[PDB]
Amino acid sequence: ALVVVDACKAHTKATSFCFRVSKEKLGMGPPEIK
Amino acid sequence: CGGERYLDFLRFAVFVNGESVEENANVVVRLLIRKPECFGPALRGS
Amino acid sequence: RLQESISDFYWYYSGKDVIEEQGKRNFSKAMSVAKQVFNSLTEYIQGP
Amino acid sequence: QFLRTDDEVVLQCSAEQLKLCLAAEGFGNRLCFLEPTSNAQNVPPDLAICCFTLEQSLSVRALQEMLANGHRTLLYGHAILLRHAHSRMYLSCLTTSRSMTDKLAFDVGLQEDATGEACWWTMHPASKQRSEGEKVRVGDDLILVSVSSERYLHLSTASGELQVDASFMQTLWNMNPICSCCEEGYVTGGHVLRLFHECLTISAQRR
Amino acid sequence: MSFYAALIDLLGRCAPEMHLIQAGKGEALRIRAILRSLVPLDDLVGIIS
Repeated sequence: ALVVVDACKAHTKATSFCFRVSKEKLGMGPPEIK
Repeated sequence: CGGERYLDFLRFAVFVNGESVEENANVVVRLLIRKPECFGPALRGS
Repeated sequence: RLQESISDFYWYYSGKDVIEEQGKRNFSKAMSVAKQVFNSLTEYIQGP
Repeated sequence: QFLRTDDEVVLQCSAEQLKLCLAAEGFGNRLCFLEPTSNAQNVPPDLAICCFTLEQSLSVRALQEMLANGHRTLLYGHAILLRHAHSRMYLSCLTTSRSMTDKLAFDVGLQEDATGEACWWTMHPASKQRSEGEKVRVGDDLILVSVSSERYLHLSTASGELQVDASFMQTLWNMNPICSCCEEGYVTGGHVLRLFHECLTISAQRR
Repeated sequence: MSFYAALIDLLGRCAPEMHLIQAGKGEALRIRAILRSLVPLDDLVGIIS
């Protein structure tokens, strides 16, 4: 969640993270991340 | 008393001249066990 | 439907060594109709 | 669009409507259980114990001579051998009975031995829309039938919570392929991986 | 009881003979495993007594 939290109190608003290349002001999946 | 008339019908198909057939006995056991209501309400449980 | 029936007829006779006159009767019966539908299919596509 | 051999699937049912993915722990408590997964908005489920891969797909008389002794698209009426992804063993139907009510239901659980008497499962269509000899789609309700014991893997609502059993009740299940054949060199979801930059790790209450 | 005795002996006459159990037929011991587990033994030991 930066700490790790138990599974019962883990929510969508508590634990949800993402992967991006850079922060600017903005079938199977496509192979974007290597 | 009503369903006993259908059960003594099916002894004549699965048992002929004192020897049991294999093809008709395989298909009547396969058909009876998918429906639990064809048995009595005790075995379906007392 | 005819492919899976003759193929399962082969898998039933895959363990036995020889075939009796009953089995080669039914196999030539199934292969002759299989040739007729093969002749029915090619004349559908022999025209351009 | 159509399932193949070597795709990881998750067996789930419907019961408000709530999906119960069939997950198996392994190395302890081999009898399978079910998981609530419509409530992912408040609690996340564990799908690492739900990945089941389809290793081989044969027909009915094709398995018969093998017990007597790459990617193939499976059809209706065929057999399938589901194998777990964490514990690498087969989902079969054992001889025991844990219902204790003489309902004639065998419990379904995992096996290490590769005997194909009880490890194989045959599919059947739900409705008259699809018959034997068609190919399976994503999201079609299927009916798995055991070979040796000849019962159907269904959801039991008799005693307590919802559990799985092999009995003579037809309950429809969804296959839902969770992972197809992935190209090497790209991340997918569910992968066990590290975060090298040093490693992002914990101490040996470790929060 | 007339329905149940017609139910029981029907389950008896559809049972395979001894020479199918003596062979390696996986079908015959499957049917005998269903009918032995459909109807228990000691219930019949009490009824015959």
